[PDB]
Amino acid sequence: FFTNMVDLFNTMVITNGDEWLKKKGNMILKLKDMLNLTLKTIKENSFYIDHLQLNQSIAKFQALYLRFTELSERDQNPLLLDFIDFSFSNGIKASYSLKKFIFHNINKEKQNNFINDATLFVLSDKLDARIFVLKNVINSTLIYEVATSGSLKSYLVEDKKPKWLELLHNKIWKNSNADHHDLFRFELLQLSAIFIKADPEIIAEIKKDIIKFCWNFIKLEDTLIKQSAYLVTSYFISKFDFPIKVVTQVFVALLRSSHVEARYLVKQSLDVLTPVLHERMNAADTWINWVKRVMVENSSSQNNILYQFLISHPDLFFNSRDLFISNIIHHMNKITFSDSHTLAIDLASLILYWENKSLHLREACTAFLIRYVCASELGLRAINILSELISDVKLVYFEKFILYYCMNALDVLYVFFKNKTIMENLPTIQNLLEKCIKDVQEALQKVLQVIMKAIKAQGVSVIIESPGKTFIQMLTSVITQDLQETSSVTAGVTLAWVLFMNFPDVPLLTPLMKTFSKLCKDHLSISQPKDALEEARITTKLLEKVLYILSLKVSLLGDSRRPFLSTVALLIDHSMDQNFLRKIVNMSRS
Amino acid sequence: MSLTEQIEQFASRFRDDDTLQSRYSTLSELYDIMELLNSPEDYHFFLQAVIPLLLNQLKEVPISYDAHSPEQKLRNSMLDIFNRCLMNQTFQPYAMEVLEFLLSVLPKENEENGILCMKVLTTLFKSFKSILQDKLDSFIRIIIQIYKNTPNLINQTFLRSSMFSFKILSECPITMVTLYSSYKQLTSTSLPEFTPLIMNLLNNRPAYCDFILAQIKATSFLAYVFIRGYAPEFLQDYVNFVPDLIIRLLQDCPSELSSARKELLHATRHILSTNYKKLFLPKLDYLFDERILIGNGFTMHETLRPLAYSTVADFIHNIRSELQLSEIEKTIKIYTGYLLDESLALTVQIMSAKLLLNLVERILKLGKENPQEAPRAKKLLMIIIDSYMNRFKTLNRQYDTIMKYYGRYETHKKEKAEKLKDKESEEFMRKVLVEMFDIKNYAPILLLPTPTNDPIKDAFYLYRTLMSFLKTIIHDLKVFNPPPNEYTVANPKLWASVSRVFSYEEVIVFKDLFHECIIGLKFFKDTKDARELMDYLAFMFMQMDNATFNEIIEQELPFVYERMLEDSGLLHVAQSFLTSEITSPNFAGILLRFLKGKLKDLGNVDFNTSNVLI
Repeated sequence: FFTNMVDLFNTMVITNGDEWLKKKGNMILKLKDMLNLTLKTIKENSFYIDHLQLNQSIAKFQALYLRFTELSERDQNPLLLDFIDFSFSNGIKASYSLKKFIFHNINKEKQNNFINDATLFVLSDKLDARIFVLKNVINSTLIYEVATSGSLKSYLVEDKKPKWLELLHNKIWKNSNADHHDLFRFELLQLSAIFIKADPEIIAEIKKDIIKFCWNFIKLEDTLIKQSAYLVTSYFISKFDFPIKVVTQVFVALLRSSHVEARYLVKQSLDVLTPVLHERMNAADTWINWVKRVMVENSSSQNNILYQFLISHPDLFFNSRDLFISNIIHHMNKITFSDSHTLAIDLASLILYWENKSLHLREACTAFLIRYVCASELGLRAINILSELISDVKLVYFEKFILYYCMNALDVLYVFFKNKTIMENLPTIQNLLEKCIKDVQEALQKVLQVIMKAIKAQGVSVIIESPGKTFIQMLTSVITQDLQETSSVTAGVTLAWVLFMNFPDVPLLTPLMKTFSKLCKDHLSISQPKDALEEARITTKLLEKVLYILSLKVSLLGDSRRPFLSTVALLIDHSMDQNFLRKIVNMSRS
Repeated sequence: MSLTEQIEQFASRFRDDDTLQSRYSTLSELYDIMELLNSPEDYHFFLQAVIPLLLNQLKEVPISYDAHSPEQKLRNSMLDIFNRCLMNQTFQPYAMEVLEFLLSVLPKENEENGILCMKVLTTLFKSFKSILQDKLDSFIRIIIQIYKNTPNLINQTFLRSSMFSFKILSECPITMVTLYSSYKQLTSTSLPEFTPLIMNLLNNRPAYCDFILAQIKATSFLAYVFIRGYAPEFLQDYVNFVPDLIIRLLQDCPSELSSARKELLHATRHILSTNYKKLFLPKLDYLFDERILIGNGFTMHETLRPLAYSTVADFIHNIRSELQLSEIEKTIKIYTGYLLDESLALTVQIMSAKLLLNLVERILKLGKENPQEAPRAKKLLMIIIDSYMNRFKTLNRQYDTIMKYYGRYETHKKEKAEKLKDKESEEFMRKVLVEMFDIKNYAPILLLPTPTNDPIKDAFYLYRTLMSFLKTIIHDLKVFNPPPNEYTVANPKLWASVSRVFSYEEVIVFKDLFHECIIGLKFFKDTKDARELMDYLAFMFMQMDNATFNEIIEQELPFVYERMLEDSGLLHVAQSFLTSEITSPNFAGILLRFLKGKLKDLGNVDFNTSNVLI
């Protein structure tokens, strides 16, 4: 009967428009008690408790009362009473009320009338949830006013009382006993978040008095709130004027981290202070020395180091004890022995920034960058800034350094490409390159392409000149002729193409006439279906595409140019090569 | 490196005391002993100098009892090298030189002591308990020495045991008794006597706090050992105290710090990691003592709420051995309420789902029972859906509540994806030729910063598994069907082979699901896998009773057809529901009616709406 009448009311409420009590609803009182009276007998009985038969009907009157709340105009009293009746049993937390609050929030002095009513209602402490949800409304009201304005301007442009400061100085003086769900801390964080909101306002010393109560909150320390009050302090400190002894101690408080790291605040507190103290350091360095002792007092904390990574951007702009920081950094490089690398990348860049505007440690820095690759990004590019820094362990301490060989293939390539900027070193490097002859060959093609940029001369044509070219090229032919070295042939072709890019001279062409022959064999092997999975075609596409590209490119389609077009007809038998022959005509048309 | 630096250091430190530089040079050498630039193997050389220099130190600053201003600063000079080393080589020889110094500082413990020594003691115990070379019995004797000095310093005078780390020889044939002295002390006696006063007064709240905080920090480390004597060690004839001691550990926890709970949690996880203690305790314990008052404290501990619940989730998941109906009723209400508490964590929610679905099997297993118990079990089965309906129907509509604002998230999810992002051939041719908590995010006070996710892929996993556990739920629903001969059913196999009854509420529950999920299906930006998920939702609703399947479809059809005007994947949903050769005679009847209106108004529809109708 508790349910069935309510829909019997609701179906009548459905039919009637204003209401069938015409937006007055004395039975709404007779029901709202009856539900608590249903909640009364609910405490006696246990048949089908927490029934949806209740719970849906429980939503229904909740929907109904919220509808009348929108329908009525008394925009103070049912707000608490519903929150009271919802604190009474089975807390709904109506998103519709959150929507109606969003409908209520987004000057209406009805909001200001609610605002002192809010100052009343949450101070009307009598449950905790009733007080808590009020604060949830209150902070959201506080936030949306200042957020959806220039700066809180419905209140900031003459809120027609210090109704806040009536409540605020009352609260700031109170601090009463500094709530199972950290509701005090929730009320504190609400008090904190409200005070964070009003910190851009017109209260200077009363806020500095309110921040003094926040120092009592900073005196309060349970771990979340402790950093939070530390976070609360910094936003005051960026805003308000700061004593230097308070400035160092807060930086000392910044030096005191914890377990569940409020680094987000700590970076933000750094984002407060690293302007302010450095501007004050610009306005004047004793704080950094006290910091350096504190930095010494890190006790293995790399949280200090990542904080110091931000702090080194003023500090390398300061540029006081750079190698001392770097000597710490190598001991920190020893400590991680990819987070430290970025810190090392920043610290290298910081050291690079001052010196552009020891090298052995920079050489040891490259040793860690290689060792970071060998125990497996930016670190290639960080070696390239290190390349521009070390050209502002020599080359030979990696005779043993698969993936390690390939990573060193990339590394020695950038090592060679940078240190090139030679004519004896490169065959001596080719002596090392002939030694380390263990795709990685595609990376070796990139190294050869780096060697090809070195093979560019600009005034060295028949000046002494090509043993390194010939020894590779026969080794390109010999590796090709064995078995399955198609990409290796192509690399040797790309070598020969680089050699043709280097030289106007047939001995390449005779394996190359053998190559497009063997590719034509490989074409008919690959066009044995008239359509494998993906790779060997597209390679031999690009393999023959390069193989086509050179054999025409100079001149003089050979004496077996008759064998040359015989592949081309079998190519026309295949179904591909749209642009490729289209270019290949165009030069032959030329 | 026991070199010209180290020679110049000890020479300038000629006198062992001097002024501030004497403190400063004391710290910096230990700091390089920790963290110099390089290390050319001076550690065995320096420790050969150090264990004497520590004997020179332990002579100079001997004992406990507040040797404060330079001498604990000398103990701070002592602490700074007390561990600043690494047990790499020649460890055992100087260790015997340290074992002399270790027994030397073994007593002195109370009234501003325990700082320099424990830092040395861990550096010794790590090098000791890596091995089991039996010099650690002298440490255990040194331990039991201070473990008399401690109840003297505590229980009369009204710290940092690491007893499992002390007993990290990983065998323990040396008995529990030394810890079992403290174990039976802290457990079988209420280690504070204010605690029987306060626990009776409940049903550190007074100012006598740091003592209870001491007695908590004691019993926490006392618990910390007890799993290393429970997990690799089986005790005998000590079984009545341990649930009560668990109830005692349940009774007390202070909440200033946080790893207090966190260790005690992972302890209780290890305490849950036992097997017979898992087999005994919840059958014996009213685990409702582990209420929301099990996990209480800061909103820091809201981050601790998962593993708190997840272990409690792991608890009943293990303890799923015939939990009684009213007990299962609390199990449903709490955990599905915890599952309803969807603002915590999806993984927590998805886990709590799989708890309940496994619990549904237990509800199925124990619910297969008395015909006296069957309608309450059917009411439990009604409660099961009443969980299940409201489970998704909140959360999916909560998800649907998110879906509007998720366009702004899509405005971000694309935006971060927006922020994320043949010269041999060519050049040779060349020179040779916010009305929600989005505004609450917009506030400068924030705990964690704003994360990022593929929310649909978040939602699809949310939608899959929740529909997945929904799919078996209705599959099990053909068991508590009423005797259909009340309706005089000529096919008693066919009735109760599928759904046979529901409440008018439960129908209204069921009809909401399609009213949810179809409107729920809107989040698919510009798939067919979701259509296969939609098929699963149809395959779910395929397992239903026909009159309901008729009646809900009636409510579905305009809500279908109006929403069908949005996009065409609903036709695949229609293609699903017809093509099953059971739902075909039903779904003909509605659409035959439901088209039969609109044919007259085929005159002027959109070409979409034509093709939609067509």
